Amino acid sequence: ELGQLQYSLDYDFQSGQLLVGILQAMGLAALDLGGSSDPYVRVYLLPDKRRRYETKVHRQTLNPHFGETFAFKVPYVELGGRVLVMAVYDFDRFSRNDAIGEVRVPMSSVDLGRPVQAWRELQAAP
Ligand SMILES: [Ca+2]
Ligand SMILES: [Ca+2]
Ligand SMILES: [Ca+2]
Repeated sequence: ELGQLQYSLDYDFQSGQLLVGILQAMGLAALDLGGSSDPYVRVYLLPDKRRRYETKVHRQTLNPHFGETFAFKVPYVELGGRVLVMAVYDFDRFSRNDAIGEVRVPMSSVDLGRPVQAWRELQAAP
């Protein structure tokens, strides 16, 4: 049980940018021995691994409220070949940050004629 993430997708057709809102997560796995996590989300639009953004870290919670929005410049015609990755991590002070899980959204599975808001279960990295 890794939890789930609520996100929004909004394609701004005038600017040619995909707006990705990271709203909140719920029921996240605890990646600290004390039974909690310090969650943040790294967001990137595959296959571009260079343009990556990270939310603020939230302290000791498995139900973080993020309220972040990032965007990626991508022509609408190319969008179906992109895969959005929202990778949820647990920030640590004394060791590497820990993967909690990720949500992968093949953009071909979304219709962005109008904006969408959805929940998806976190999965282990492939
Ligand atoms: Ca940890
Ligand atoms: Ca931690
Ligand atoms: Ca760690």
